[PDB]
Amino acid sequence: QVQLVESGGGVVQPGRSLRLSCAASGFTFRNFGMHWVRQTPGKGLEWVAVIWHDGSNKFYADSVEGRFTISRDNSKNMIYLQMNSLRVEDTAIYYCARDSLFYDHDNSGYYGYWGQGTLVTVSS
Amino acid sequence: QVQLVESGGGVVQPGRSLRLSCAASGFTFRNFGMHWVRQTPGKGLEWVAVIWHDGSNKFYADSVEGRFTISRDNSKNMIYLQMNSLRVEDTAIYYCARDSLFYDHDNSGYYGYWGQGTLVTVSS
Amino acid sequence: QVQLVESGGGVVQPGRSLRLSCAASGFTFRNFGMHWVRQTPGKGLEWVAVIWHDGSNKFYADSVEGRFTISRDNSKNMIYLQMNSLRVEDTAIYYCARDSLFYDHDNSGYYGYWGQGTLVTVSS
Amino acid sequence: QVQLVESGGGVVQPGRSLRLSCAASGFTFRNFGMHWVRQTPGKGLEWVAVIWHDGSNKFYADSVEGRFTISRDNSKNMIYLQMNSLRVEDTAIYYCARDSLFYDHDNSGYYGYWGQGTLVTVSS
Amino acid sequence: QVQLVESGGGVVQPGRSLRLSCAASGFTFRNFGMHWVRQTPGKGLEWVAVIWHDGSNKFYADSVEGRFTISRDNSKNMIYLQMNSLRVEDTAIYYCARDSLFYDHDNSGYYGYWGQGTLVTVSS
Amino acid sequence: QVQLVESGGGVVQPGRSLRLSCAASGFTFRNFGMHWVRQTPGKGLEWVAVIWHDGSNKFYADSVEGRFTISRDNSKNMIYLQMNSLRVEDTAIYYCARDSLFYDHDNSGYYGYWGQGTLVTVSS
Amino acid sequence: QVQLVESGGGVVQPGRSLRLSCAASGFTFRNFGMHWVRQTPGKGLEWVAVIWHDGSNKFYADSVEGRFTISRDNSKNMIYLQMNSLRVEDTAIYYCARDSLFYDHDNSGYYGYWGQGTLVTVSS
Amino acid sequence: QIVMTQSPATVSVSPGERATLSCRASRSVTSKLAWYQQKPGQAPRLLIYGASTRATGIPARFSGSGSGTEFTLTISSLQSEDFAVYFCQQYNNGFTFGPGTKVDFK
Amino acid sequence: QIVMTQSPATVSVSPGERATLSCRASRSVTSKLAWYQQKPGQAPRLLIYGASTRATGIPARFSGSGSGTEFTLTISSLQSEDFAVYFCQQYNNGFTFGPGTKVDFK
Amino acid sequence: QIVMTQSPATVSVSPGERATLSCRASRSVTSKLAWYQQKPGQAPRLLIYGASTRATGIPARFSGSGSGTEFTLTISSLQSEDFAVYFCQQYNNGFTFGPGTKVDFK
Amino acid sequence: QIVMTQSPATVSVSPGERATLSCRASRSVTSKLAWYQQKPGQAPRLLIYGASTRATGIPARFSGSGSGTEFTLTISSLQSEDFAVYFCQQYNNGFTFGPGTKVDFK
Amino acid sequence: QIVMTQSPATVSVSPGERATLSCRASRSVTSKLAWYQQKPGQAPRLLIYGASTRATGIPARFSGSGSGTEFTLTISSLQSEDFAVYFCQQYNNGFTFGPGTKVDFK
Amino acid sequence: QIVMTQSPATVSVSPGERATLSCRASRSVTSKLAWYQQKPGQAPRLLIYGASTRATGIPARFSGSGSGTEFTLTISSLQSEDFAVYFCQQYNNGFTFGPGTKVDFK
Amino acid sequence: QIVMTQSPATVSVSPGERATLSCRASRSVTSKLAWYQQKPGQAPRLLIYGASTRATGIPARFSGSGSGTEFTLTISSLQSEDFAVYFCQQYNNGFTFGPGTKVDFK
Amino acid sequence: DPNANPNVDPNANPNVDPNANPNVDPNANPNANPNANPNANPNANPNANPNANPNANPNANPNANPNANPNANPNANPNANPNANPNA
Repeated sequence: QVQLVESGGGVVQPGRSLRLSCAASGFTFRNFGMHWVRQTPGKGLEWVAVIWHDGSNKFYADSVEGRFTISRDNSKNMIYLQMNSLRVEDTAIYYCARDSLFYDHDNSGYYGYWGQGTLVTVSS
Repeated sequence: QVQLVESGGGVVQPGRSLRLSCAASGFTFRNFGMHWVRQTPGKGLEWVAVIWHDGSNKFYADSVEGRFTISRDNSKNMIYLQMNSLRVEDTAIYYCARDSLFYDHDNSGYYGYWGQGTLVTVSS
Repeated sequence: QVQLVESGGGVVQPGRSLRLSCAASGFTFRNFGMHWVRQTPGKGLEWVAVIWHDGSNKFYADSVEGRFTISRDNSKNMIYLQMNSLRVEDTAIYYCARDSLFYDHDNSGYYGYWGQGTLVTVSS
Repeated sequence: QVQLVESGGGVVQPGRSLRLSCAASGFTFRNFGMHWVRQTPGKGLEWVAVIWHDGSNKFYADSVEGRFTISRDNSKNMIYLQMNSLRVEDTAIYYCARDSLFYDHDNSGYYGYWGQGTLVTVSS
Repeated sequence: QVQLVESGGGVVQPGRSLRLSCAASGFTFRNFGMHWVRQTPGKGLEWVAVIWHDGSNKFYADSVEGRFTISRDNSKNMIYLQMNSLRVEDTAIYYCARDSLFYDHDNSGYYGYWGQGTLVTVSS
Repeated sequence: QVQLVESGGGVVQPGRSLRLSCAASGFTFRNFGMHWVRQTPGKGLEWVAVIWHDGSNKFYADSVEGRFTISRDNSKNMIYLQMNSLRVEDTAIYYCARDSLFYDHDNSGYYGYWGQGTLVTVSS
Repeated sequence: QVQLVESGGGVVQPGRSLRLSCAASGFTFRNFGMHWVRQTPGKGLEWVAVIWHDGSNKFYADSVEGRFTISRDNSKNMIYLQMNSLRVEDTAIYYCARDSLFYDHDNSGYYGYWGQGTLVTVSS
Repeated sequence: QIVMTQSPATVSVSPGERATLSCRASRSVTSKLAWYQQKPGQAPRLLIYGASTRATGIPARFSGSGSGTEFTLTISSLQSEDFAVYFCQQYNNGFTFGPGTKVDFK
Repeated sequence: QIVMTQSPATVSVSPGERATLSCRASRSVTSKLAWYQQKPGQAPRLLIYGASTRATGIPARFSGSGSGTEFTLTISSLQSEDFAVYFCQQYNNGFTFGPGTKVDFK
Repeated sequence: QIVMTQSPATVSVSPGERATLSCRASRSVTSKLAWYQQKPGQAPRLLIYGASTRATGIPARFSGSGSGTEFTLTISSLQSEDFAVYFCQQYNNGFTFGPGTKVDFK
Repeated sequence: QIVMTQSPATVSVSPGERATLSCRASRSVTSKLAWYQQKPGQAPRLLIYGASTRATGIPARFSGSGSGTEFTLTISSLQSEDFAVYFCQQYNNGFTFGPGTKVDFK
Repeated sequence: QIVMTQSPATVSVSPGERATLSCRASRSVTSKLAWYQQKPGQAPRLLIYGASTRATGIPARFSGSGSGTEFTLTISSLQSEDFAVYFCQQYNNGFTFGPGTKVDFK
Repeated sequence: QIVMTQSPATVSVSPGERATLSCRASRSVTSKLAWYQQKPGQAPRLLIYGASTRATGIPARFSGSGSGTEFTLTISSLQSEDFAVYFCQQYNNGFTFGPGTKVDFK
Repeated sequence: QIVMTQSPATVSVSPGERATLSCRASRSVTSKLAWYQQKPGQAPRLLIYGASTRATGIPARFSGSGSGTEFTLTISSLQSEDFAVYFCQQYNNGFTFGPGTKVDFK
Repeated sequence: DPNANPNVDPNANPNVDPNANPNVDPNANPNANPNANPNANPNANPNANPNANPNANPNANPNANPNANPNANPNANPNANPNANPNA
């Protein structure tokens, strides 16, 4: 039972800071890398960030490069996304995703299991 | 004389918890990583889980991910397997297997020494 | 907001050593490779050196091979260029340039973001 | 100032083994591949062996196939040539040569920078 | 001194499988492509299969297409030939032949160096 | 034993798409190019498409140019034929044919081995 | 549906440069050679340039020899015509034409499919 | 990176009929392409991964195929719960999605 | 491209006699021409390739000859299993088949 | 991950004859493929580890080989004790077993 | 490595008039060529990369094209701020720049 | 592919004279034709490769010549150890051998 | 591989005159051919590389040209230090050197 | 693990000449290989550790070299007190020794 | 005719004929060539390639590898580290 729940959403002003938290259960958390996927209506699904199993490496999309910080706490089974310098274009539903259904060395990067998503809106 | 004996088998109802144990002797227990191998008639042998020498890392098969838990006690020379949310398709013979005949860095993951096996049946 | 600030410029005598430092901010430093670019009036822009993301590989131009040493330190977001055996041909404005705008596997080697530049003059 | 100096020369009897060494300085050693070139009076210049930048590939001439072995140590900036089963035809001067003046993908295989060379004589 | 020795020969019944192995020494094994050549009395010399230097491409003769399989291991300097679904027409001496005396780009495909040959008999 | 078995046939309506598949066995698939041949009762046999050994070049007939797409997968020994924007003129039997009995440089373009054929009908 | 669409037309001054693009769809682009055809009112139709399937050979008319450059990119399925040093005589409508309806070795050089054409006029 | 296109934007099929969706990539993607099914108010669900491999729990009704730059997803006989928007992702170079194709009643 | 014609449409011969089939090309195809045999319900089988070279497993009964635009296929002594429809293909320029000639009982 | 397959399912070999078993991989597993022997009522026994190296105590009769996607196991002169079911495992990517090939009397 | 030449050295253009710039390579460069804009006293700015792809924030006014050994940078309606020296770089074989072409008031 | 024929089957010469062996191909093989010598009980040895080039260690007695479809192998003044079978190979298209020619004492 | 020859063996030219050294390859080497200068007791020095390009520090006096199988090295106004032995190397197929040509006082 | 082989088993030499000792390993050992000298009657003495570093007190006469899978031990001017058996050890993967090679009077 | 001129005619057209077919030939051999050279190429470029991508690859597998060796490493240093912090 792979269950992913997201929190920390709400309303913020442009240029402020928001922090999203993801709680993962139903699997060995520390053995898999997690993603953040953004769904903007009228644009579709968009990838945001990825973190390694132990947090060694972090890769972001260009649209969020330098503004967003992704982290993970393997002891609490929690995935975090720090949203700094928030802008209007970052208003969407943010999905917590797990990479791959199972470990395959030659096949990774697809999201086997998604969270329900949280709504983050930026406006005045 | 590496001798592995499994225990904790029996008959349980679906959705209940069962705990298997495996006692190891005849070798330095704390220097090797032990596995669990499942044999279902009509399907063959299938891998279940693996544990590091110190118990740092634990990996599970996708079919048993999130339900099974492998652990070890180096002070008692015992290998454990906690089977939560047991289901009917997990009925098989469980083998306690040791990885590799000797330490070779570039060759690991094969089961040189198998236990005699324990029978676990899940039914109503 | 990718901002690159060069430093360490000035005036030196031929045959002496000068060390340039490049401070980077606004992006994940360890994920990208950084370049050094040289601009001499009357000749144009000239490439000097490139360093990998982890500092494993370093490449230099012919005119600076064996005399200039590029290095990076990901813990301080800094890029260094050690200039030994300086000659009168080495006077120029030196630009710190990041490789690529975003990660594209089949398109790399263009400088998306340039620094302000620093002036290195060699004479007596 | 790329200086290539070799050693390991001397007089050996036929059927014995000799080892030549070549020290490289003044350039990034691990970014280039090095050759060995043979010069015999009355025959002229002759190619012997080549090694890749990381030592992955090694190609030897027909007259030295299976008897000579080229190797490199990128950590000590040294080039080695093991010469087993020496025959009287191998009396020559052996040069340490670097491939190409600079990196040109469509132009490589010429020896821009040579060393002074060592004399190896095989006789009784 | 290039020596090629074959093994795995013997007598088998029609419809069964035999595995021939060829050991190579005295040259850089991984730099050349190897051939299997067949000699049946009353028919003459016949080609069987060829394998590239790294085993990327494998080409078989029409008479053996779909039944034989050629492979190589550059770490053991050995050439194999799996002969599945053998027939009475395959009774012959099988030679291990190396392509060309040396590397020539426009001249390859001739068997410079041959092994002693092994005998494979298919009968009941 | 060159065996070719097609699949993916059935009934389609005009203006829709059907994807045919071809499973190949008994020969080295990646060393040969494959064709598609269509048999219409009252018209006879007519060629449809051809693909190279590595899938570099693809050629289509006049009547199917721009609507049919041929593909191949050398890792699964499968030949595909995507048939978009179907018309009633495309109702016929589609054969999977291998090019040439054996490699001859000057003789290629005949169908050495045919499959059993599959039926695709375009009607309402 | 062989659909050819020209673009990049407009009005320029004599001695300047203009570029026409042609987006082709509905057929395998890299299998056929394309032309440019010019229609001047009061003079009729006149040929401009031709380019091979892979862009190897390029032939131009006498009136545009050395001033016009034809090119293609098989990846985006486009045909380009660079017009340097335009003159008053180069005012006309330019058509993107495909050679032949289908492949025939002995019959090529006729335009089976034309684009709608674009207007290019030069004046002060 | 790679711009991902899907065509047509909307398909209309009656239940029991076969619905096919197309996905095109700007550059070569080889065999790293996943299909996701999103229902209104729900998170996307992984149907196909690789080029044809089917995720656990997905019925054999869904059949993905294609390689390189041409990818197709075929629903052999669509039932009522298979009405949704299907997204096409490539993970060969970066992580890009497609605009999404909606399946609607006829 | 090159149109392929066969004549006569149907040849009637009793077993044991020699039957000759003809094939004609509009333009010269030199010596690149293949013959195929198709029995009802069966895929065509390659008999001859080139101009006269015979495929493996085909008995020496089948004999072909000719070059340019005139091609013939000769069955020296037709057996019971040789009753079928024979197709003519040229692969010199494109890939075009003939209408097919049927051999039947007398 | 990697699907292991073995062919044929059963092999009939009389004592004193040579028996060969085959194991094929969907994708390359380099040279990481172990063979096991299981007698009825007993746990599997490791015969071969790597690609050809033999486990300690295994008679030189058992000779395996192969690399990449084609692996074979050869019993030079099968004795009465060599009648069992043999399993093929790969440990290059994950830990997957084969269906098993049974050797029976002829 | 690759010798990069730009022609002409200086082009005379007025605001609102379309200005073009040419770049030539000694050998093949394929589709790896970037255009940079340098204003007096400022670092160069990446306008175009690849052969035609536009950097983020660059107005659609700037249009690049070409492949192989012929690359052009076209400004559709050159404004007042578009007066600077433009550099041509290739990153296919090494990293070489062009001499630079300056656009000035007419 | 190309069928190679050698004539005569056997040639009788006493030691000291001149011996010529001829090789003919059905289709032109340009200048890719190797000669091999096989003594009874020994593996074949490469004498001449290309069309005339001599393998290392081969005495200048063995002289090769010819191109296209007519090749000859010439022995200047035969010794006693030169009595063997000589094979003709073409490697221009495929890999085919000749039937072999015997040289024997007169 | 490719056999390289030079002509003439020796040249006699007074200082200030033009000395031409020729080189010939057995087979085509395209445009991959370098020239080396060796003084007695010194290692060879790379003057011209590829077919004509000049190594850094080489005076414009040295002029290399040619392609295919005909290469020449021209010294426009030979000085006192330009008396040496010059070697011709090809690296298109293998790595072979020419016999060397000596420039001597007239 | 890794199997070490030494060649030749014994070498014959007189005092004053150079002796070469070879060590080869089945798999790569990088640069972790030690040489030991054992005389009859007492324990081996560590001569060289790493790949070439000499133990404290070892004369510069003992020279070691090599990395990966090929290793050699060279003695510049072999003396009398040092006639013994030499062992090769690898300590990168496990701890294995070579069979040992002997230096003897000639 | 034995008396036909065997010498080449220099008056032949030296220019490229534009009427040659620009379409690619479908009759080219689609089979792989077994006569290609199987030997490794010594004339390849032995130098390193600076044009390789210097940026970190995000497509690497982020999941923990289960195929890592689980056995303890005997080759680790058995000697007590002198560089351990000697302060409180």
